[PDB]
Amino acid sequence: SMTELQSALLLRRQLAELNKNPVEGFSAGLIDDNDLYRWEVLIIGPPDTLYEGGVFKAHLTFPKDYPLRPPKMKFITEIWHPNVDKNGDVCISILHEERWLPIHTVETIMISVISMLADPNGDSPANVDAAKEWREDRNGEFKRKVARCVRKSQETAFE
Amino acid sequence: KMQIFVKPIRVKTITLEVEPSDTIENVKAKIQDKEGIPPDQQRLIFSGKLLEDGRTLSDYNIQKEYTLHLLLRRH
Repeated sequence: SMTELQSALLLRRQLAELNKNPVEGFSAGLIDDNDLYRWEVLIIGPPDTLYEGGVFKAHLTFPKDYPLRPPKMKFITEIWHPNVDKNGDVCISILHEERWLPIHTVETIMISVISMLADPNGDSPANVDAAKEWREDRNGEFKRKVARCVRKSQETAFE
Repeated sequence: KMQIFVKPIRVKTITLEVEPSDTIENVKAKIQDKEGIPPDQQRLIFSGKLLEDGRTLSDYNIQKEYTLHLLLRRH
């Protein structure tokens, strides 16, 4: 009960902070107002990256014992990135279990995800195909693929 | 070689007077009045969602003092 109360109080205050004082580069909120542990987020491809301009929808699912344990993140929008599994799951070090700490917030996680789009982690990638293209042909096929992802994401954003 | 940053000095924040019954379409129309951005250039974002023109601020539980995110077509 205490654990469910602590996790809810933190997520609630974070949500209230983002409703009034959003951070540039992303928007985050509840999928259903009655569920504080299932978030959806829109992430803008950061400048000076191959993802620049993309509008990336993702889900962020918190456990009941947050902040002791991290949330899980999954891109809904299709994306081509070494640390993003084919199913959309985001495998990065800050979400394991540079590591996870009970001080990290939604904002802290988005900062890491945005940096991820600029600098993938080369240790144990989730998309070996994308990882290979990023190491060997970054400005060729990889850039071409990511460009498609970006175009498709902007299409659904202005539908 | 070194690195520097450049930010706009102009306040990018837009202030609007709205009612909870206003639709997202009406809000985009008010944004045009102040900044002159055609509605079909804007998409409004809040609580991690692409706000749809036909829904109201009340439909998205947007309260007073809340801040909406503005997405623009890149040219």
